[PDB]
This record gives sequence, C-alpha cells and structure tokens, in this order.
Amino acid sequence: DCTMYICGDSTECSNLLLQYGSFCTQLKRALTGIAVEQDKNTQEVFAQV
Amino acid sequence: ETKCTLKSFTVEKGIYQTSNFRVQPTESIVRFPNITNLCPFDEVFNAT
Repeated sequence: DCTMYICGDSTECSNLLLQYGSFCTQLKRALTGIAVEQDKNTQEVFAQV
Repeated sequence: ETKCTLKSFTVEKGIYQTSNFRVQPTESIVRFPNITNLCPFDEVFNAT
C-alpha cells in the first residue's frame, strides 16, 4: 500500500503524493499479476487428473 | 467505489481491490514539560 508506507497516515503528505500521478497503479498491478501467476503455477503442476 | 478506482462504468466479474481501511483515532492527550517547582514571585511583588 502506497499511502501508509510512503506517508505516515498524514494529510499534506497525501496531497503532495497525489501530484506524482500513477506511480502506484503501475506498482499495484505487477504484484497482483505475480500473485495470480503463483496461484496458477501450483494448479498447473498438480491438477493433472 | 470499484467503478471509481477503475475509471470505467462497466466492471466484469471477479475480485478487485478498492481503497484502504483505517480506524480514526478520537480525543487527544497533552503532556506538559515535566517541571513543577514554582517561581517565587511573592518576594519581588510583595516586599516590606
């Protein structure tokens, strides 16, 4: 989560972070893709019957 | 909220991840600097 890690649950910090744009929508998608891939790997290896 | 965080009016089936979850703290506690000895202003103000 960007909001808590970069900013200590502040408000002006959140407003300043809002200026950078989509530097988290890019980050929050790669991890979800990795998680989906990891969940698919074990299903591919074992589910063969 | 799911539509808002996806910038679209149509959402397909699945599980998504919306905004974070937090609990708002209430009230406040203020602590004075730990000094208690009183300044003796009685002598200067009241002297014989």
